[PDB]
Amino acid sequence: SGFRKMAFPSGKVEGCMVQVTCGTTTLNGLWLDDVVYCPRHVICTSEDMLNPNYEDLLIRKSNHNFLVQAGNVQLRVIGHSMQNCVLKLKVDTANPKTPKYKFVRIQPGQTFSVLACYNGSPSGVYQCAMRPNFTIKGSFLNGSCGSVGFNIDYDCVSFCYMHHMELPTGVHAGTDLEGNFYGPFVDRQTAQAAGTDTTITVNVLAWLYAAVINGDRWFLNRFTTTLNDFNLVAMKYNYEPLTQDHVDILGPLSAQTGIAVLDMCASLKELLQNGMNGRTILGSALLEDEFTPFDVVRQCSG
Amino acid sequence: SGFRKMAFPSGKVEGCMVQVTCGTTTLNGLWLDDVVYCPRHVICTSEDMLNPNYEDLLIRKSNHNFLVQAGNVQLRVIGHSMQNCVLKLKVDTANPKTPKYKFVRIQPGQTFSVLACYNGSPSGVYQCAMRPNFTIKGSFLNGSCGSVGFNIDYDCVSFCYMHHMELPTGVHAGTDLEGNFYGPFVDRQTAQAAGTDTTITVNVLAWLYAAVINGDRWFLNRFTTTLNDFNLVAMKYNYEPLTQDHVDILGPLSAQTGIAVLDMCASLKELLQNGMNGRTILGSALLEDEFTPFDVVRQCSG
Ligand SMILES: CNC(=O)[C@H]1C[C@H](n2c(-c3cncc4ccccc34)nc3cccc(C(=O)N[C@@H](C)c4ccc5ccccc5c4)c32)C1
Ligand SMILES: CNC(=O)[C@H]1C[C@H](n2c(-c3cncc4ccccc34)nc3cccc(C(=O)N[C@@H](C)c4ccc5ccccc5c4)c32)C1
Repeated sequence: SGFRKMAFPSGKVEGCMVQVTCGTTTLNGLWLDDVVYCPRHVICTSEDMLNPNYEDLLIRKSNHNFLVQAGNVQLRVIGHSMQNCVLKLKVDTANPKTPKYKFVRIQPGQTFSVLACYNGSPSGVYQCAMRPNFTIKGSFLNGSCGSVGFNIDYDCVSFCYMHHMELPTGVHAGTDLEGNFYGPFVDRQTAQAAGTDTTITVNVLAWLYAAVINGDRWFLNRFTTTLNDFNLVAMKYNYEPLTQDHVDILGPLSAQTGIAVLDMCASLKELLQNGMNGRTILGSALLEDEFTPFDVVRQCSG
Repeated sequence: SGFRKMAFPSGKVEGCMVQVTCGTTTLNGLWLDDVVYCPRHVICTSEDMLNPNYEDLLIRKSNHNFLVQAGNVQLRVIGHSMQNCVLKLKVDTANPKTPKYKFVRIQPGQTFSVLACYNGSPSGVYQCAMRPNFTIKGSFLNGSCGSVGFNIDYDCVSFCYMHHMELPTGVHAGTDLEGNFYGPFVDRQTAQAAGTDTTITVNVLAWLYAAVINGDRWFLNRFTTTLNDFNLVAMKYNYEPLTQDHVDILGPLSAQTGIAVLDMCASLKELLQNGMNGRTILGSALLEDEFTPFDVVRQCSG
């Protein structure tokens, strides 16, 4: 029993992290086969970021302008290209530790593990969620650019995030592994800011199911709500609308606990309208929204 | 910026996890050099656990009674011995992925990363703390016995915990890697239970320093307290006594933020006496006590 913020084992990703140096700036890169992936703003000076034309800036660079270091051995760059906002450095050596992997662009509300890295060396691992406003509330300092987020399914590492920048509110913005930013953010020094955020409703419900699985029932009630009447309350408390697909996704958890999905919704409605009254759920005094239904199944069932 | 429950990268430990099978029971083992470490109750039937004499039970076993499987390859047991409550199976092959490692017995209040494992395959990683009552609030299901806890310093893996059992309250008890249980617990089916627990005061203070480092100051005040007057309040709220050594340990964090340790104590005193009044600290509505001063330095400074 028990319930924790569980990250995936990071070993398969640790063997892929390298250090990329262009000029006076150094960040992290992802080494898969004979290609190293890193944010394209590694080629930019501080003055370049005011209004960068990356096509113009990259054509002035050559292969020897990039130093790739994997642990102790230096990797030679034999080719470079630009795909959206990620730079791809072809190297003469294929990574022998390359795992089975995919590149996946995730939806808001989905979770992933983050391997925080500095100078190509892994520093720590933690679980994150893609917020509805397409930021992540990570833990990143200077030099963490190029750290990646990922999920693991059986044997395959699904990379879904690469860290690019920190917004003024202290939250973080990045791209998928093919260089497309999540949200409206761009790799340029401008006045962009994180938009208003909402609570991931389907995740709160899954986490309430996790509490029931672990033997906590104090928040349940005898009531049921309609999907429409629940979403009227969700809108009032800045919660994401609950769809029929979300209800269908919560099916297995509802079947294991014997609590209908719309019954759990009436419980969440009561929790939003009255608060938690000094009690806690799974050790938290707040409704937690960074566990997907799949996260709960993975941990409460192994 | 940001602050998360950060576990250590688990790659060095993943390469050491194996599966140990004795009879009809299977659990996890730790493979370092030519020795596999696992809980000694792997040799026990359910009826053996009522009043086991492990010396008597192990002398009836032979090397071929143990099946050790590292991924796909089966490892041959060439010797077995018992050290306190851990069984040591000598194998004919030394683990090529053996990292630099120590065995360390930690103090209550210290934190470590847990690599939850099932059938020798890593399932997830999360951060834990040794509670003052010598239990851990982990996330473990059936088959997780043999999973280990660890810290990493530079290149060395300091193993400090091996999972043995789950107590009736759903918390977990285990040993160091030399077989000595934390707390008064024993590997026998008896009516043992977790004792009353307390809050790790020095950790709450470090976590308040982390909040200041990340730009939050709403809980600070102009007041100071004496160490004796603070401990009078700590005792009232089931907090661990704060020692001069704890004050000295919080030195670097106090120097970086410019907030004296006893000044932070007056802030914590006010927080305990009035609550948090609907506000949050680092995204939590409760005072968090599973970050050591070293944990905060590691994450807020990289
Ligand atoms: C809005 N700025 C940004 O978030 C900048 C500062 C960021 N940084 C980080 C970094 C990553 N997580 C969190 C951070 C917190 C504090 C300081 C730095 C970081 N680790 C880095 C490693 C190497 C270089 C940079 C850097 O500074 N690069 C320069 C060329 C730069 C300048 C302005 C930029 C504006 C927008 C996007 C990218 C921009 C990029 C790095 C990119
Ligand atoms: C108080 N019981 C226990 O916590 C028992 C049940 C535990 N278990 C776990 C396990 C580990 N985390 C959490 C669990 C939650 C639910 C069920 C099992 C676990 N994964 C296991 C993998 C293999 C075997 C066992 C097991 O069941 N072994 C048998 C011989 C046993 C029986 C009674 C015991 C009493 C005390 C100590 C050890 C005892 C051990 C395993 C050891």
